[PDB]
Amino acid sequence: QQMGRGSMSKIVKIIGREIIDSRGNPTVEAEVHLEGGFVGMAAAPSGASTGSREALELRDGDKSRFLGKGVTKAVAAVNGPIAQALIGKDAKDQAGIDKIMIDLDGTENKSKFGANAILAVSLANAKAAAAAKGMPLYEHIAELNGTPGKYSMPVPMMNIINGGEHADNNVDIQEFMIQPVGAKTVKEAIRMGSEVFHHLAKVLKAKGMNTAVGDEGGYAPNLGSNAEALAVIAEAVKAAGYELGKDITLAMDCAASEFYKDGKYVLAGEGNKAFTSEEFTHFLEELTKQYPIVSIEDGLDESDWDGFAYQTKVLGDKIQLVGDDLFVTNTKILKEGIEKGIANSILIKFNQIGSLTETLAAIKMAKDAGYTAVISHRSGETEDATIADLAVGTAAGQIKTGSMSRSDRVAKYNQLIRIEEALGEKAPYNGRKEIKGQA
Amino acid sequence: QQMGRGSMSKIVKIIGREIIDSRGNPTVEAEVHLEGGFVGMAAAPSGASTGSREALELRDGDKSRFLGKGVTKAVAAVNGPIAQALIGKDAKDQAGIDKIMIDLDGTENKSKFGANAILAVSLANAKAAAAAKGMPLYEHIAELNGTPGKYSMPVPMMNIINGGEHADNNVDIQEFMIQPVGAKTVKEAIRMGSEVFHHLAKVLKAKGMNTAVGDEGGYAPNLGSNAEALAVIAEAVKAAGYELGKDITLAMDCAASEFYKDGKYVLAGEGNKAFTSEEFTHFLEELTKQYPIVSIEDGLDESDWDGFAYQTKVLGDKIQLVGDDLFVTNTKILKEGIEKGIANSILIKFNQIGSLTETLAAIKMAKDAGYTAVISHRSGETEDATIADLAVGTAAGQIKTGSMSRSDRVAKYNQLIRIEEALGEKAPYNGRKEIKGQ
Ligand SMILES: O=C(O)[C@@H](CO)OP(=O)(O)O
Ligand SMILES: O=C(O)[C@@H](CO)OP(=O)(O)O
Ligand SMILES: [Mg+2]
Ligand SMILES: [Mg+2]
Ligand SMILES: [Mg+2]
Ligand SMILES: [Mg+2]
Repeated sequence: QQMGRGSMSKIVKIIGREIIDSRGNPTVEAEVHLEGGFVGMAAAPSGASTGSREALELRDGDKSRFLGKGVTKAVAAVNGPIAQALIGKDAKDQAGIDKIMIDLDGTENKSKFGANAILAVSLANAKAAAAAKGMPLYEHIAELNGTPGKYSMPVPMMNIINGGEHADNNVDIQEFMIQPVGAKTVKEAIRMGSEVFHHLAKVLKAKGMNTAVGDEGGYAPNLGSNAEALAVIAEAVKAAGYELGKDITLAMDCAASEFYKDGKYVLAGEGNKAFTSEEFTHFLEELTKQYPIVSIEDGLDESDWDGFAYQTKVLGDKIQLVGDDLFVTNTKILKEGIEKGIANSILIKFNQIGSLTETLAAIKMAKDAGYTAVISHRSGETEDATIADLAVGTAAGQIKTGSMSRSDRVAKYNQLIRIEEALGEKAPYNGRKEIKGQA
Repeated sequence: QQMGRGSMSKIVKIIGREIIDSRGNPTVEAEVHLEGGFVGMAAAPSGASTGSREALELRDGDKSRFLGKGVTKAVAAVNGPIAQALIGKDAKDQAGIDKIMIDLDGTENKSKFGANAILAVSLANAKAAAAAKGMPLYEHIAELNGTPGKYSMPVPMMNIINGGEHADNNVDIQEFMIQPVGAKTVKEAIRMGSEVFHHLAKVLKAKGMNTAVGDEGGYAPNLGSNAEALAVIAEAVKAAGYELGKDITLAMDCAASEFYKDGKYVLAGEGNKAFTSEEFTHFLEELTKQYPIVSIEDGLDESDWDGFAYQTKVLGDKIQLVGDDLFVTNTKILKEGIEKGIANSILIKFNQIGSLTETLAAIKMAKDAGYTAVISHRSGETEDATIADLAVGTAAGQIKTGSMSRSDRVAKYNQLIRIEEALGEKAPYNGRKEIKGQ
């Protein structure tokens, strides 16, 4: 008899604008407004170590604004042709929204509007539609995902020593992470992570090492070797009163595409020590015997599918092996990997692909093949906490969102604390059992 | 005939929780829920270089959690006594809401509930009320401030080299800042700050210096003296195509309390070189003749009222002199300062005093005396961007909210972008003329 405003879910206005990311570079934000008054807003993150097969981040290249990194062309796409094509379409039909954008762009890699344009609208639409449906974003995402009412709290992997392209130090390995597997709630995980991070500062200070931070909030000391990162972490974990293995495990992201040069893996920080893919796999293996490293991401170059097959055959039964730049959140590429016995896990970045629909497709493909899905930030973030809702609503099981410093990382942890407080035992924290090779 | 939902602004629920700040330490967030379905939420920031007369940041001291930095006691005050005293009160009456809190706590420095509890609720209530009134927080703030419809976009001072308690380096001066006074909009100011900030990384990398960042998102290199920070900034400004003076001016915050020891100022990064008040003031003057430094905060110790009287007599006609730990956003203390010819500017930190009402009273007191008010962050921040709306709604004219890196800082710039986009020329960007002495 009366039609509620929630039913009035057609898009009436889309506003694109240029905001600033956690490195000080421009990025795209969009707002999507519905007839019933609902609004969602979101922003595109931005990577530094970008895989060569990522959907295109469109920047302006005008050296007179922001050293060429303006995003006015992307924002113009949001405000002009994207908006014109979505006005009057039902925001609750996520897959329908995304399809109109992807089709209008018409390109493989989203190079006409930019993946930055399309993603911001895609995520803002989802938020809008959640609110039109009368629910929080994680609940709407589980509905979009085909898994209604099913949630979990992700096991975070927390990058507390930063290197490679994220920092100005002599460390080649991009990320050294802790995982609070012994925690019973993500709130407890967050606190354990904070404690270890603070004890790590004390460890580093006593050795005369720098405690300023890199792009993801972890320390960026100069170390005598990439392995030494592991020793200092171990030290800190023990100083915080925790058992390495039992309470806390380790993970790494090598981002090895960043140090592959003329067909070899070259550790610049270790006097340009060069390795073939087999030898580099053996280097990684020796680390996994000395420390409880249970996950390794991008252990080899994006293009070295032979090397990945090998690595997966030698390490994959025991260790989670995460493809990041290997897969670029891309069903086309993940499928071929799954067929070739390559990796057993994927890092999910909605901006590697450019829409929430395509991102949920990549999570489905991984889950169906027994691969784990790790929901990830980019090194260039904003105060946006969307990935926390994505992790819970897809019950992905794991999240990669930074050190326990910088609100560009800590805003996602706080969103996790909020979600867990509303859901309680409806969103279990499953611990080490979420990680490939431990269940 | 029909009463709208916006009229149902009575408080129905208040929720407190422990969340995490930009250094990884706990802080208090509160949500305030109104009958008509309106919700506000906010969090308390937290300083590292905290004034000895700041209202109390209540922490737990339970060494088994967060190294003793838990805020469970504060959160309990929000969830029990505070909530129970405000449920049923009209959120639109900010002054009454803050009164009930202040009075129930009943101590001078909010040491029963903590200023962290009271502030979180205070701000969350304002958010709720704005929503109930159908308006952005900056517009509700202007009505609460007794200055309806009157706005400006603040001129930011951007701390791009970090020292003292904000960074693990050999720099004594806590902050070295740029201000993009030549900009016509706060959006252009933010662009100019980004550009200079990125040219600064290049200048420091050319010199072999570290480009990791301190707590406020500025670089934290080791330097050969404190004044070297100004030289590298000036290099950066020129490399960015800008003119120091005309486009960009400089500002400092010495946080000199942090290097005051047995009655002298001691520059530990320059071989423990000791200064009396007078000779530290002369050190500062010398920097003001070499570089276009137009504002200096906390040039002396919070307790050295005699020295500030001097510094103001000597430097105050031509430079802005901002009291921070000197005044602790506290009208009782600013009043005595204004009476004794001390400083000509105040740094406004809502958590130094613990309520939005007392913060607006400090802003009023300053403007009535012709002092400027600089709206400030703390070094421990959250994604909260309230200080952007506070700066605009009180047309304070200046803001101190970080380097152009770390979302704990950039969230405030983004919110200033959004505000200016909505207000256009109803919030002018007044540039250089906002600064005391210009
Ligand atoms: O390589 C990565 O996994 C990410 C996230 O840490 O960094 P970037 O956004 O720089 O690709
Ligand atoms: O001293 C200051 O002005 C502030 C803001 O930079 O730092 P803290 O919050 O550590 O007091
Ligand atoms: Mg990368
Ligand atoms: Mg990688
Ligand atoms: Mg201070
Ligand atoms: Mg100070």
